[PDB]
Amino acid sequence: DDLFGSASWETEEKMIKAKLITPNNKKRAFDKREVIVGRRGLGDFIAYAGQAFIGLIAPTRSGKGVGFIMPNMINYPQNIVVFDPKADTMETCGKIREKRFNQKVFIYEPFSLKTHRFNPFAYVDFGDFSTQIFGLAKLVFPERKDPFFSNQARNLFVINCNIYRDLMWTKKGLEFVKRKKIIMPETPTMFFIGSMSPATRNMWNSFKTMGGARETYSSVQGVYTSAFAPYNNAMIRNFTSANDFDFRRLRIDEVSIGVIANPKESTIVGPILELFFNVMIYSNLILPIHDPQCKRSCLMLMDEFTLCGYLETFVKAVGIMAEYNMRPAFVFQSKAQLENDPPLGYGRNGAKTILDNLSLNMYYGINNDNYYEHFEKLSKVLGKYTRQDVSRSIDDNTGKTNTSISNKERFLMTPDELMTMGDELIILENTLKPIKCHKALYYDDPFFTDELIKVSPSLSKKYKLGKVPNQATFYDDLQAAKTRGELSYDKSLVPVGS
Amino acid sequence: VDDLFGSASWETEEKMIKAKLITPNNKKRAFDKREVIVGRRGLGDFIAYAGQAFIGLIAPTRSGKGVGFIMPNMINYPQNIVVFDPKADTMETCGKIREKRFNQKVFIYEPFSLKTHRFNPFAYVDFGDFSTQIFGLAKLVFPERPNEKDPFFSNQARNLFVINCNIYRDLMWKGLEFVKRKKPETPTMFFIGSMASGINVVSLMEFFGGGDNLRVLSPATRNMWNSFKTMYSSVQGVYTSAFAPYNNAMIRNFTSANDFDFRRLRIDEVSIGVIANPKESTIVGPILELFFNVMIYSNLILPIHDPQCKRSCLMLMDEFTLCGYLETFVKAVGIMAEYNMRPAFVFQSKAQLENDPPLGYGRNGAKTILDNLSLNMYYGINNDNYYEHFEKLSKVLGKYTRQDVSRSIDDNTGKTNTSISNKERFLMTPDELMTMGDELIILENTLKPIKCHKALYYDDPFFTDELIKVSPSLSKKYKLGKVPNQATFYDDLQAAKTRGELSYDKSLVP
Amino acid sequence: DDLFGSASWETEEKMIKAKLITPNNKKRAFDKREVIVGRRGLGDFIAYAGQAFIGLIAPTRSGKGVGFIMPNMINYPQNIVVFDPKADTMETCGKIREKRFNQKVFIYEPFSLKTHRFNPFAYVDFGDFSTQIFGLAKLVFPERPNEKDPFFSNQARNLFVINCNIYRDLMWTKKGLEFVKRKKIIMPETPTMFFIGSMASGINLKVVSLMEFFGGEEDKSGDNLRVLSPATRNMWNSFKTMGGARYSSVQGVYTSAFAPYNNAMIRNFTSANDFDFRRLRIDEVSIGVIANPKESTIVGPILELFFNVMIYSNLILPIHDPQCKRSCLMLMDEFTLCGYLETFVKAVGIMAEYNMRPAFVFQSKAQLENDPPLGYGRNGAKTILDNLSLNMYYGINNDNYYEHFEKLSKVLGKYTRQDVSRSIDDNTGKTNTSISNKERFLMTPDELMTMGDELIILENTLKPIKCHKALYYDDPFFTDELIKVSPSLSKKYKLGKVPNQATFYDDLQAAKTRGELSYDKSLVPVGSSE
Repeated sequence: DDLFGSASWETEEKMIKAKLITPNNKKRAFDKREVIVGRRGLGDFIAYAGQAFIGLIAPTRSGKGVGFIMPNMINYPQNIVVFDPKADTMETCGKIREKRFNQKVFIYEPFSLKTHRFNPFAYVDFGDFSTQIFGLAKLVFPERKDPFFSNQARNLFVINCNIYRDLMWTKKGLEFVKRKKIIMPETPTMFFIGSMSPATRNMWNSFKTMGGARETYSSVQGVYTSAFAPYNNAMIRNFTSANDFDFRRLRIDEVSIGVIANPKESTIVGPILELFFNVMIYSNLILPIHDPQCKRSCLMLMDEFTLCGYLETFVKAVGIMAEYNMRPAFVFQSKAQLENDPPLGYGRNGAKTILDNLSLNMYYGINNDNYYEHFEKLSKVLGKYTRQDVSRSIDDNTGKTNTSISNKERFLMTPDELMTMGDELIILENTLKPIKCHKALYYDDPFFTDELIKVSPSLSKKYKLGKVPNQATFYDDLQAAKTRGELSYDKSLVPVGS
Repeated sequence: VDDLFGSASWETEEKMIKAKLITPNNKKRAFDKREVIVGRRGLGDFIAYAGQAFIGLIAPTRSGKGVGFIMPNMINYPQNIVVFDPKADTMETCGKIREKRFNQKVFIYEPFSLKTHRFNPFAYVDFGDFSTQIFGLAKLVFPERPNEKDPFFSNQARNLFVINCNIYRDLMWKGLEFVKRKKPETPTMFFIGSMASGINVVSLMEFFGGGDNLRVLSPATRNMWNSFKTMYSSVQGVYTSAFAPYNNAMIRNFTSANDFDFRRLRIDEVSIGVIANPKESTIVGPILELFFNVMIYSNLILPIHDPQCKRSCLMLMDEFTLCGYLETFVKAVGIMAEYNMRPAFVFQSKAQLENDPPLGYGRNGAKTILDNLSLNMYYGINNDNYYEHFEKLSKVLGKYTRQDVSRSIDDNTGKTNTSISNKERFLMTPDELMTMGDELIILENTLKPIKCHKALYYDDPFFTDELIKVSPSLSKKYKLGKVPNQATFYDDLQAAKTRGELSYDKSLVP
Repeated sequence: DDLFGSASWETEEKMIKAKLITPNNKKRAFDKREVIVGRRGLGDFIAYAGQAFIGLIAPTRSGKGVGFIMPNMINYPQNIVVFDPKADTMETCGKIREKRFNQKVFIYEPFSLKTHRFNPFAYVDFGDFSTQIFGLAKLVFPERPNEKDPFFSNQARNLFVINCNIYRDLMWTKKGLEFVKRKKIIMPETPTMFFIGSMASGINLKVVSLMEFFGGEEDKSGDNLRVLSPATRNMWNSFKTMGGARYSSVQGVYTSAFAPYNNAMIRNFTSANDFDFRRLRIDEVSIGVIANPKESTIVGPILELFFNVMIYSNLILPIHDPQCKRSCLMLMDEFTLCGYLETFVKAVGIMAEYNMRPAFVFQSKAQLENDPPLGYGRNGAKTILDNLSLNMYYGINNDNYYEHFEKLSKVLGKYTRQDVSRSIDDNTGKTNTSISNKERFLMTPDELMTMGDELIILENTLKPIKCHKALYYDDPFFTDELIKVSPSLSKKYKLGKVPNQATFYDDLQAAKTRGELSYDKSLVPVGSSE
């Protein structure tokens, strides 16, 4: 009966048809670039294939790292770009990325000398020219009681880059600079642009265009400098000092990219991460049919996504990124933090645009009164099924009994039941009925601890491969081995600046 | 038939027949009312919207908007179509169908490719209507500024465009006397982008004009410049920034000439595909704005005023939110219906439509567009972010009366008792709508809710028959009239698209 | 029993007592200026008498024209002021208004040269004056809730009034005419808004500034200041102490307040005043306003004046003047399209006893509650809605309107129904029947959304009414008047019979394109810019 609802968990057959599991799931090949989202037991995983996007609504300290980030870091066989704010994911899985999958590891730490460098001017064709320049200016000066001037500063950056362009990629400009009057580089950086032929005739007309420098140079220059100020920092200047990896090969070479950043601790790094992700996403709108070399997939483990702030590039790109095998999995504390106003959010409709492009959503549960509303909604989303309710009557004189059966409604999962799942989680796929499963714990499964023990001598002496490690001492020995860099990526290839 | 708990019910067959969505013999329906397929009740048993009202399809991702709505009407619609094809699959799959089935000329506008087509907004002027055209394009190129650094510049740049167009009509018409002064006549965008430096760079207040050319150029042709000399560098900068996208060879080739007369969009049997991804290339925004402006406004004449414009044209606005800010549709959907310009908008959610005007249409613009959709299709997906959307939909379907049975046993003996009662039940609960799968809900403004199946094209031989009889690679493997094998039809169709044998006439496009 | 509710539909009794219907309703005389709002059958109408105001909450494409506007356009025997943004209502009922009611038809299309003109300065007695001038100034220069810098708008309004006093003391004085003739001052007779705005640059001779012509370097002898009145001179001194020191920002906002009048169409529409709005309740006239403020914000303020002067020119009791016995039904069709018109918010509560009877037609209560830019604000929307005593509600099956109908469902209330349950011994076959009482919505939300061509009428002093739309195209009560007017409709369709429903609307559009159902356009003045 369905009078009081028809809610139900998804069947094993439909999950097989959706390719989430296989008939012999414990012996599955993992040959469809699948992302592990849950487990039915040790080595019996639920994994998402295809190109659809994953959302993980994980409260603070709910186990997103040990149940999603670390398992896929250890298992996923294609390219990975992971957000690593605590500098622990890469420190734990880099040796696996390099030894098991044979992938070069690039670490982008803008607030440290030891980092790989990214320069956006390495992605322009100095010699659709000015399109990249205008997009870069839009990134440098964001669109927003004080209009104009900022647009004049964007024009200042426009003909700034145009001036440096004319200064090098011209045959006479080479001699003009060979007069030894300026010290411009061979390839420009953002700091250098900030410190600074009929198209150049129009550029001179722009040098006398709206008169932005006539009795109004002070304010325009002040806004320009307030925008270019992040590059007065030595760490940021070193981060933009060069470009070590070409993002146009993110789907060609076998690479793993970690980003160690924190814009909440310092609002300065915001625009640099914005530029970084914009160039990374916009360097791969080439279909594998048009470029047969771009065959690999790039899983983007956007851990601590809401900590990144407003990245409008994602809002504009999520709806078209899927077919290019740029597959992000967003992990945010809660939806409420996502919809917030631009400064620390994406707006209501922008967050809705991002969330509409997620086809698999994992829901962890914690018993916190601050997450009630959310979980309540989740309860209502799972719907109700029909249940039998038994009542009894007894004649107090004779003692005979009467049993009555009626139908009632029951939530598939009540709010407090959702809040007290512990290590269980709910999976909602767009085309499937709700699923309940266990977190793919990495430290509990030999499926991942074997890979962790393989590449480390200490764990190899302590624990045997294939056996579940002694839970009372495994994590501590893993930490002790991480202190000596046994699990970390080889840090000798990470460049160091002055 | 009890309405004690509401009277919610699906629309009856009789009322659907009266609404021309189906016929008394729907399997043998002739499709003679220019109907748009919006779902099926079975193999070849389709529900089809007649009339002139507009369709809206709220189809999320991984929902089958193309395979359930775009592809079937592409195979089936007998009149003219204008499809938005950003992924290059719809046209590359149905072009040979539009060509061979309905004898229609396929015209593909892919600005970012050599094999493209050409659109010149200048071929739409009365070479009393030339001044009207000048004012029209001046309004279409200079929009109203609610908050600018100054509205005076906006109005003055509109007036500068108008006066420059008047002077250009003056010089290009005794137009041959000045031709013999120096060493094309059909204007293009970035050659009009040079219409601010000079004849080639003469001064913007001298040259051979105003001197004393108030009478050399017919009254107002050189008179407005005498009055607008107060009420050049920044003006040239703004004009060059406006015309700069034309400097790209792609857009340059797009606006180099014109191979189609949009005033004949309802005359000749044609099919217009548009390949564009403004989310990737953000520069095509204003360009597509002018494109659709001239495509729609050049068709705003009633068929009673010109019966030669007899054909209808369905605008399959697939990925409508992708187009960006197309204020044409915001200002036009309220009057287009009576002109046989019939759009069907396809979008992922209401929120994506309500996005801010730069990347969406705004709340008020989204409401203005949604208010002109009389038939609304609802595909279901099990996504928490859509709960509020489907719950309301559930509430819109209503409640009906159902029977509730309670049994009671006398344990000492075993004799039983059955008791029935009436209870309320939502016609469809929110979580039931969320898990419809291949089903969908149609809401027509003047009808009761309709539930049906998605009109899939690979499922039904109603469409695979055409796709097979058209391409030679599929005719050998599969036969007509029979539903082909589901395990190998899609891959064979992919492979047929690889060879282009199921595409269209690529040789024609410039 | 009323334990679970007592909601019910109004009986034929109370409707008769409310004068909404009569005993011989089919043969009703229509002698109490009634507005048709519904029907219980072909030619069996529900019609509102009295002076109360009507509201029609009709979603888009829900039949407000065919069910309300066009029926009363055909039937209403008194004066009609209709809003016709699509120019279709007039095009369909003009010759009915003219031939059946002998009413002169005026057309106000501020974007077609074929239009009648309106000039607010024609409603001012120059040679009382201060009150009307200040009212017109507050109309052109309205208050702002921003309050961050209202002094500039105040001084711009002071400049407007001052310019008006200067014009009055120059063109309606005795020595001012001699002064203008001696110094060759370009100044027209009856003033227009365009000229009052152009006076910001200065007095036309070229043109020199006001600060120069009066008390400046151009007025060396000081004679040009003496020609003005002492009150105007004191106001000019006060303004020179106000804006004239440290004016540059006042002239900008002043010239911006007259920017719509740099347009040629608005210039022609303002140049004259064809119809006297003080005659709206004496002569038999029918006025059609063809504008669209959403298509162009320029006509926004113009309409604001146009309607305002129309209302306040008709605030006279019939005991003051016995010529004002004619009522004026104001078919405010597509009301929110007119944007924010303060005159309606301020005047809905006072224009009822003047026989200015508006019927507001809007798509939803939420769109009317929109903020001043595109609506009236919550408080203003409530103010307008509080003065509507008969509200018609159309239904459509559209989720965007669900919250509107749920509430309406709740407004209709619940009633008590009987519910039967059955039991049965599964062995002996003996059964049991039980009856209880339950509650039932008079109309569930989905029932209202699927009402089709039925509607709900809520009158302030009655119980809910459910009736059928007063469709004109299927009722000989209206098609008789529409076929009596067109020769070919008379050649095809017979009077007193329901026309062929498959072809009547199409043949009607055909006859309309030939202008047979339209007003005589020969009497509409035509201008030209030169």
